[PDB]
Order: sequence, then C-alpha cells, then structure tokens
Amino acid sequence: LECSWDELWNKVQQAQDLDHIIAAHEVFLDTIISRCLLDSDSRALLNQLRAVFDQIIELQN
Amino acid sequence: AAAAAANLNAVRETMDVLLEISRILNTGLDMETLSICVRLCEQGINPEALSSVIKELRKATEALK
Amino acid sequence: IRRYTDQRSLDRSFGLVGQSFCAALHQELREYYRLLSVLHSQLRLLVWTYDPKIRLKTLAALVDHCQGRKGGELASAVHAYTKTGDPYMRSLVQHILSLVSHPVLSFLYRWIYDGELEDTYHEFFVASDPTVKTDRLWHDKYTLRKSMIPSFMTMDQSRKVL
Amino acid sequence: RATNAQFDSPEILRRLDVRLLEVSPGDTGWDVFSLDYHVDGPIATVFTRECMSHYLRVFNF
Amino acid sequence: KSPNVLLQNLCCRILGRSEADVAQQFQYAVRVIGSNFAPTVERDEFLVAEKIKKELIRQRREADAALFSELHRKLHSQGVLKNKWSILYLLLSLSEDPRRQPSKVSS
Repeated sequence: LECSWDELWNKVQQAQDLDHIIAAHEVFLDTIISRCLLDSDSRALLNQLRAVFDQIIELQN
Repeated sequence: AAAAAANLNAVRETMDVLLEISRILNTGLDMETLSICVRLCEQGINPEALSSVIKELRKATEALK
Repeated sequence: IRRYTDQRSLDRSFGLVGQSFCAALHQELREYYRLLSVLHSQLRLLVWTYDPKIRLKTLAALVDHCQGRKGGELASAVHAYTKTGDPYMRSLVQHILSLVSHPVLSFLYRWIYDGELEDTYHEFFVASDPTVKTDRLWHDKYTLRKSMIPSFMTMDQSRKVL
Repeated sequence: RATNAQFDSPEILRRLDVRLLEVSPGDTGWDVFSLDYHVDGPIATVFTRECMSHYLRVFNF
Repeated sequence: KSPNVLLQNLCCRILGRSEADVAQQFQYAVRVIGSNFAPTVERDEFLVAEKIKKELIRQRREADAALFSELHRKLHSQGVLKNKWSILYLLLSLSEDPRRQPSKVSS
C-alpha cells in the first residue's frame, strides 16, 4: 500500500500530462494486484490460503 | 422413427450442456432428474414453484429414511 | 498532363489537395504558353525546343507518379521529389510543395489551436468516430489514420499534435 | 461523525456511497458490503472506468 | 406430455420409494404447482446470467466467467428449449458455493 501510493503520488506530481495519470494509475494497479494474491497465477496460492481461512472461523465456535 | 431419434440426439446434446452448469453451481440435481425438469419447462413452469417442492422432497427422503 | 489536370479540377472528391496540385500545374503550364507565343511570332530552331524536353520529362514523371493520392499521402509523393539534388528540379518542385501543404497545415491550425476537423473529404490524419462524445472522448474518438499523415512530419510529431 | 473521520472535506465523503457487494447463495452479510466512490464527468476518464472494478476487487480481499 | 403424471415422475426421482407408498408428497405437489403452473413473474435470461457471473467472479475465477458464457452460448446454439430462463433460474436458486469444481470440459 504505502510503496505503491508513494510512487503514484510522486509520478502524478511531477507529470504535466493527464495521460501520465493514466499510465501511472495503471501500473499502480498492476503492482497492487501482483503483490496481493488475486492474480491469475496466484489463485492456487490464494486457494491454499482459503484453507487457512476456514480454520480461523472454526475457532469462532 | 429415425428423425424421431436424431431429435432425441439434439436434446441429448443439450442435457450434456445443462449437466455442466449443474456442477459448477454445486447443485444436488443429477442427470436423471434434469430430464424431468426439461419436459416441465416445455409445457411452461414456474421455477419459484419448482424450488419449494424440491426443498420438501429432499427432506421427504430423509423423513422416511 | 492536360487530360489529367482537366479531370481532377472538376473532380472535387479528390480532395482540395489534388486541386491545389492542379492549380500548381496550371501555373507551370502557363509559362509554356509564353514560349509558344514567342515561337509562333518567329514563324529548324531545334535548340529552343529541347530545353522543354528536360522540363516536360520531369513533368510527366511528377504527374504519373501522383496518381491515386490525396490527403497526406499526396504529401508523400510531392515529398517523393524533395529527395533530389539537381537545383532545377528542386526549384520545379518548390511552388508545388507550398500549395499542397497549405490545406493540411490549415487543418493543422484547428488542431494546434482551438477547433475541430470538418471536411467533406478526408485530407487529415484525424478520422474521428462520431457520438463517442458521451464522456469518453479522452479515449479514442479521434483516430490517428496513418495514410493521411504527411511525410514531412514524423511519428513523434504526429502523436504530439493529437 | 462519531469517530474522527469528520475533518475530511465534505465533497469527497459526499461522493462516497454504499454499494452492495456480489450476491452470495445465502451466505454471510460480510459478503454483501461495499464502499463505492462516485466518479463521473471529466474525472471519469482520469480515474479510469476500467480501473475502478479491479480496485473494488482489491478492497474485497 | 400430461402435466399430472410429470409431477408424479418427479417424486419417484428424488425419493427412492414406490408411488403407491408415497401419496402425501404428491398432494402437496399439486398444491404448490396448481393454479401457479405458468410463471407468476416474467422470464428474463439477462438477469440470471449476470447472477451466474456474480457467483463465479466472487470465487475469483475469471476463466470460468467466460467458460459459463460458452455454456450459455451452447444453450442458445441447440435451441430445443423455449424457456432458457426457467431451467437456469432453478439451478441458480439451488446454488451453493463450492470454492472448487474444476472438471469443466464442455460439450
């Protein structure tokens, strides 16, 4: 979060074009979706993590 | 006949396709029950009526078990 | 050359650049009518009439090559002949180049200042998409059509205008 | 206004609205809550319309 | 066919039991189906496709959201059924979240 937003804030501040608030936003998003597990490769990893995520809610009983 | 059996093939295609929608939604119906439901949709049927009866009949095989 | 310039000055769908090329041609054919008047007054004089066999040799190539061209692709056939090193032919092609570059650079004043394209016949690289002005004209509603990009401009020039 | 988030400018929280998250087949109410930030006008292209959906997908996780 | 015997086929499918041994459920079946046999709301296959998209996006499988579009494409392709909304609303109302179910192979 802080890493991607820091770069996004810097890139939009130095840019003089609205077009480069659409190539900075795009890579900001492409970065967030690769650091988190929602990407097409990481599905299996996320599907592993779901198995942990049942185990915690079982604790709630 | 013959074209009366190639017509059973053109439905046999569809009931293979409807079997795959049934498994990705994780339902309890199988290949045998769905052929009854297709003839019912041919005469016209309300699916808000068909879900409440299946919600009873599945508990009727558990209350006479 | 006479046949060519008479048909394309009554054909208005060849763009207003083909008719500017035709206007430039009319200017050049006008000076050949000066010489023939002088020659008619004198009536083998082979010499007087050979120097136009150098001029007209260029003229036939110039006209025959620029068939099938309009817009910025006719700015890529009169830019075919700014690749010469003989100053007589270089002087022949200049005062053709300005007239043909003029309508393109006229549209290029409503596209580097305020304004939008309006032409009945396409002579400009913007080939706009109507009614995608809903809120997405900051996305593609002005297509950079490559055929009417003039070849005195480059890709870095033709993208910065847009 | 009952916790301190009330010093943000009124325009940005005004454009905030609640959207219902994707329908679950009779699962928890945790699966049907969303926040949606209203974007329209000139800024609908700057904050790209394609980007917003993936952005909500991040917020789901 | 005949609409009374078709409801009698359904109760022999779900219960394994014989039909002269169950007669209580077949009476409740005519009670619900009767005088409501035609759909009391209109058909719309638009909404039910976009809720089968809403379940496979929630599982975060965007290959299956377009895989289902090819199964709904094949449903229009045969075209032996004239109520394509009905059979899918059924499976929608009976849906559960598998978090799984990768064996899709279509046709």
